[PDB]
Amino acid sequence: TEDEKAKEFLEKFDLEAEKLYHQSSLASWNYNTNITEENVKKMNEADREWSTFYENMTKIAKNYNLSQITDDKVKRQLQALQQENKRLNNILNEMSTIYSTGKVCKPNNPQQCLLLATGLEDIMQYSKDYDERLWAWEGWRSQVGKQLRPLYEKYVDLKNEMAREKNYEDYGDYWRGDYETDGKEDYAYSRNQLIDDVERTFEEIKPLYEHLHAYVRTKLMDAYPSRISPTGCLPAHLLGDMWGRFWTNLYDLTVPYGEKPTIDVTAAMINQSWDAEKIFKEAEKFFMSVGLFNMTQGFWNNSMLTKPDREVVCHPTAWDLGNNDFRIKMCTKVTMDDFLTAHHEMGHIQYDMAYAKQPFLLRNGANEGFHEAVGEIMSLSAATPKHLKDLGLLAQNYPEDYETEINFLLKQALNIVGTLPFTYMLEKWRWMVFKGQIPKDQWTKKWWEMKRDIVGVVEPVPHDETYCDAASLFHVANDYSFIRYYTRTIFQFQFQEALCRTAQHTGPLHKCDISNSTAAGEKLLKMLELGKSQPWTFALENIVGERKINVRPLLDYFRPLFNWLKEQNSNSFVGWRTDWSP
Amino acid sequence: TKLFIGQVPQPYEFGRLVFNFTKLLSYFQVNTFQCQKVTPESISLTVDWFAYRVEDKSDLLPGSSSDLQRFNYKPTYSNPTCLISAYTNLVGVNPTNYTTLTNCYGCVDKDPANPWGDQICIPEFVTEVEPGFRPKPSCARVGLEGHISGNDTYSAIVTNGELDSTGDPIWRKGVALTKQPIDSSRADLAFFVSV
Ligand SMILES: *[C@@H]1O[C@H](CO)[C@@H](O[C@@H]2O[C@H](CO)[C@@H](O[C@@H]3O[C@H](CO)[C@@H](O)[C@H](O)[C@@H]3O)[C@H](O)[C@H]2NC(C)=O)[C@H](O)[C@H]1NC(C)=O
Ligand SMILES: *[C@@H]1O[C@H](CO)[C@@H](O[C@@H]2O[C@H](CO)[C@@H](O)[C@H](O)[C@H]2NC(C)=O)[C@H](O)[C@H]1NC(C)=O
Ligand SMILES: *[C@@H]1O[C@H](CO)[C@@H](O)[C@H](O)[C@H]1NC(C)=O
Ligand SMILES: *[C@@H]1O[C@H](CO)[C@@H](O)[C@H](O)[C@H]1NC(C)=O
Ligand SMILES: *[C@@H]1O[C@H](CO)[C@@H](O)[C@H](O)[C@H]1NC(C)=O
Ligand SMILES: *[C@@H]1O[C@H](CO)[C@@H](O)[C@H](O)[C@H]1NC(C)=O
Ligand SMILES: *[C@@H]1O[C@H](CO)[C@@H](O)[C@H](O)[C@H]1NC(C)=O
Ligand SMILES: *[C@@H]1O[C@H](CO)[C@@H](O)[C@H](O)[C@H]1NC(C)=O
Ligand SMILES: *[C@@H]1O[C@H](CO)[C@@H](O)[C@H](O)[C@H]1NC(C)=O
Repeated sequence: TEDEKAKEFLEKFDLEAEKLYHQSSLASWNYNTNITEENVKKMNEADREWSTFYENMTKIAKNYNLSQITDDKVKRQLQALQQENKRLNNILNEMSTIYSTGKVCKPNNPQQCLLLATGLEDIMQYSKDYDERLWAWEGWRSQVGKQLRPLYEKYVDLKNEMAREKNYEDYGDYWRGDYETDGKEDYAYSRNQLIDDVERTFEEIKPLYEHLHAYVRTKLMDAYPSRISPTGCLPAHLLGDMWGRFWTNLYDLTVPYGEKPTIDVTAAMINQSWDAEKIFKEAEKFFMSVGLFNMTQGFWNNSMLTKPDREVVCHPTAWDLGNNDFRIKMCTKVTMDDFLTAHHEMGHIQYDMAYAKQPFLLRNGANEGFHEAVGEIMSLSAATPKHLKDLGLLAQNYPEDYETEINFLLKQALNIVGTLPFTYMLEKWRWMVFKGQIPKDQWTKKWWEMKRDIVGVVEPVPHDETYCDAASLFHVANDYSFIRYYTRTIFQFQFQEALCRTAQHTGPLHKCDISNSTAAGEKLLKMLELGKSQPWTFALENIVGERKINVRPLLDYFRPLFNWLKEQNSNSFVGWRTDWSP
Repeated sequence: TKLFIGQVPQPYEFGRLVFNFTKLLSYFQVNTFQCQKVTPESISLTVDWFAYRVEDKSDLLPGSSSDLQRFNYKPTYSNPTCLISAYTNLVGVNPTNYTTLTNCYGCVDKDPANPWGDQICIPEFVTEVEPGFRPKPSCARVGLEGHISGNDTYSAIVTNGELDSTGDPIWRKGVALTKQPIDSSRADLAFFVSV
């Protein structure tokens, strides 16, 4: 009989929820595409009304006995709602502020200080001076990282108390609940299962990373003579980044064939008189050819595809306003990055439209990594030489070249492969901290031991337990989970392989375009339409062919590069020793 | 009759010429006659022809997955087309053996400072024949060498007059396999006839 009550409750919830959601989202849109004092006020009051509504109906949902609900979709909708605070909010607000306003002052003039986004990021990206790079690196951690120590310690204790009140072992266990699902046979997924799968896939990547690491090492040894040992770890500050999250900026130092330029169609689009409207129209027909949705009349009216000439946020985003109202906000230029971004952002819209028929509470991605992975795969297809050629942007008789393929694959690897050990190590450290596996007074010690053993990166400067390197990163200081980036990358390749298989593509995986492939489109759509109505393992199977997490497709994608690296390292040490430091 | 005069080309260097079927059937003994998008009774016209054994005839058939149609010769057959597989004594001259390309893939230079030096070859960079076209000349040359080396499966890294986007030589690693005939006193030929 409670199955019936739950249903009428959810029906009433949806009727009010959609009305309040739409007006709240509209107010936010209006602010972002205008920015006025009047608009921020309207946004704030609109958000307030939705928030009070949602919380009031959460309390009601929690009065239902979930164990006696028969209809699984009703069960999941109830769960969407059902699933020391003052002190914690004070800690969280202070941590965010310290990060945001952090600056590094010059040693010979304390009155002149650089902020992260005003100069320090440019030093880490462009500087080739060992000592200038070290100043920015150590300065950031000394000035900001040492302020977040006592706050991160209080943060961890308070978060664990919260998680345990909700019957979790700790806050790390709480976070891993985002992958937990019910289901028959092996569709169910446990919270501790994520750990086994993450470690399992990591061990299969190592060989690729060790060769990539060795290659980069020999290039940096020339850039920085007598600074780097041929058998040791790489200095943290020489990776082209404040944290070493990506190796993207090392491309200019590592490029295999510097005389072999990559494809760039910026000039082609300029000569052919392209604009933002043209770019999005071309993206639209791409999605139609694979067999997905076309854009609605509202999309083409109320979107902001160009920067107005107001004060606006030009950051590319895909919006779902509610009531079949979809928009994109993006200050589009005619380059090549914005061309490919248009496909990324429209890919989000395709997903949002696909599950528009689901119950309000189930209108989301099956998993936190699914929504972004879909965007990425559509973007990759549109970047292939044959797509650019068929668009009339790349010369029809453009000469083939194998060296440029190696240059391309390495650039991709520096961003995609060189980041995976970072995500793995960072999240693993936090999990151990929350569990209590790492003692309060061994946080720094383990951070650097793990980083040297797992990533192969060594601290330029001796640090004691007054530093907090983890909290020197945005996501840690601002209380965000990080594992989503690890799983997203793996799913991205599982999706692309399955679609290129469906499309009957024979050749290197990096040269696959799913255009004119309705079969690939139909297979993709089947997964997109599910939203959160099913376990992500079920949704995964519908597009991949298997319900398990599989890193192999990633390793196959970069296989041509792996073979190249192996021969390049014939006379080099592969791997690293941790007994060396600068 | 011109196509029966002189020697018979290998699959990777198939002959092509452009211009009475019953008379042709009086030159050779046909084993298999099949047509795609055309009635055999009905068959400008063009013929693509090369030496190929009868025993491995399966490889000549449309829709088949084989090395022949991947690295040597693939018929697009956009025009209506017929396949004739037959054997005959040309004494032209009969083939001593049959050579087929089994693989070909691209190579990059180990040392960027020397485009003519040692190469690193990547198996994944597969170079396959485009329908109607001959194999690339850095692929076909390996087949030509394999047909004479004596090794029943010859492999080599070659370049043959084709340049990249900068003007440097394109190197490719090819693999050719040579098959010995069962009947040493006859030629086995494949003919692809299109309107
Ligand atoms: C397939 O048939 C061809 C002939 O149509 C065979 O080619 C012949 O192979 C022999 C043995 O290697 C060659 O003789 C050698 O010539 C070199 C000089 O290049 C000499 O140094 C050696 O001492 C020996 O005399 C012969 O010249 C060559 N025929 C031609 C026209 O070049 C081929 O070996 C056969 N393949 C297989 C697997 O049986
Ligand atoms: C940006 O916001 C301002 C408000 O700060 C909008 O200006 C109002 O426009 C309405 C008409 O729609 C007038 O009735 C109000 O009197 C105007 N108020 C002010 C203070 O000027 C402006 O139109 C908005 N711009 C866009 C593109 O929406
Ligand atoms: C919460 O919802 C119930 C529905 O019965 C309503 O009576 C109550 O007034 C609501 N409370 C608030 C603060 O909106
Ligand atoms: C109601 O909830 C309790 C847990 O508080 C559970 O033990 C009980 O079995 C539930 N009732 C039914 C009919 O499932
Ligand atoms: C395109 O390039 C050609 C030169 O090849 C030039 O003559 C022409 O004016 C250019 N058109 C535009 C729109 O830039
Ligand atoms: C695009 O969608 C609209 C929906 O109103 C439809 O009328 C139009 O025919 C569609 N065009 C194509 C090519 O599907
Ligand atoms: C879009 O704008 C045009 C202005 O030409 C208007 O006629 C049309 O009704 C609008 N459509 C929508 C969905 O707003
Ligand atoms: C898809 O096919 C159309 C012709 O029907 C062609 O114009 C377009 O470029 C193709 N897209 C690809 C292969 O990317
Ligand atoms: C010839 O055959 C031998 C034995 O298999 C092999 O070692 C050699 O590399 C081959 N040479 C060529 C050119 O294939």
